[PDB]
Amino acid sequence: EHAEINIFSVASGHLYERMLNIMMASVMHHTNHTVKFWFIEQFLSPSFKDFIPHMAAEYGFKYEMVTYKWPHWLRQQKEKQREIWGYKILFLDVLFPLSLDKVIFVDADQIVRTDMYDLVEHPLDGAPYGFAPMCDSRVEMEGYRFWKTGYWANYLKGKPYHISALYVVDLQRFRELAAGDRLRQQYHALSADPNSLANLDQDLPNHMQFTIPIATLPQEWLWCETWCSDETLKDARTIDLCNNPMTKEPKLDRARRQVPEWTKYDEEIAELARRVRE
Ligand SMILES: O=c1ccn([C@@H]2O[C@H](COP(=O)(O)OP(=O)(O)O[C@H]3O[C@H](CO)[C@@H](O)[C@H](O)[C@H]3F)[C@@H](O)[C@H]2O)c(=O)[nH]1
Ligand SMILES: *[C@@H]1O[C@H](CO)[C@@H](O)[C@H](O)[C@H]1NC(C)=O
Ligand SMILES: [Ca+2]
Repeated sequence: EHAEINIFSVASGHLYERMLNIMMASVMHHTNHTVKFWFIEQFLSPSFKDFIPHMAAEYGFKYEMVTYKWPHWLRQQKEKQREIWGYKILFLDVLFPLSLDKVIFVDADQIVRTDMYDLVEHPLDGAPYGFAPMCDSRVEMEGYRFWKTGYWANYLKGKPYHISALYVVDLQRFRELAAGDRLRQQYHALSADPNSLANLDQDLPNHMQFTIPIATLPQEWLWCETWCSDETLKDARTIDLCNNPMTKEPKLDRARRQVPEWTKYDEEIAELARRVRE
């Protein structure tokens, strides 16, 4: 038909591609529903693209590569990080076929511990997309919660500041509302100021949430140690390995320390790689 769960992600770098395979394995280990992964093709390495049919056949999922060219009229991003962020949030209406009703962005560095079909079924109450809020539970990190003071605290008027690591998009609704055209136009005007949209993929939906509604997802949908308490980890449906501005601990060290099953997925994918080589 089109798959019960449709997930898209973006990865640039061998480290993020290594975590992307782990994310996919974690999704498949926690669901019996049909899954299809969608990749932002141009950022991937030839090795990753060659290995994906092996992952698909081992884990039992479908996949599709999407190559969408940045429109010439639309203000470009010279920083590759920001261009990749642009691909997460600016083209939700054109990356996928009109037959696809819903897609979920899951970060390449995520670890899933839930049946992702529960996010497909989560009620959005008319919102074109749903994001989890940033945690307030780790009190020692309050000084780094930039959204709780200054510009964002005044702008939000008590509304949540949502993390862009995970989000469900009701593509039927998002198209119904022309949210794509509206997000591109707002981004084009806002980005004329190079100081605006510092966290492009995160700031844009948070900025537009008064006119393009966000269904604030349950806090358990996204857990990051930087913002979220140790006590809420047991409830976490998905983990994001977000940067800790206080410790600056490396990415792989965060993965191994925080997530016990991380090495299990990593070793399982490396075992599959050696099996394919024979
Ligand atoms: O595929 C990739 C991704 C990153 N990097 C680079 O890794 C660095 C760290 O960024 P990363 O995306 O991992 O941060 P993270 O804290 O998970 O992001 C959150 O915050 C981000 C917004 O600030 C949000 O997009 C994200 O979902 C949140 F988890 C940074 O220099 C990126 O350019 C890369 O080389 N390749
Ligand atoms: C898939 O179905 C089997 C049926 O025996 C069940 O035991 C298993 O726990 C299910 N897995 C998931 C992730 O739902
Ligand atoms: Ca991340």
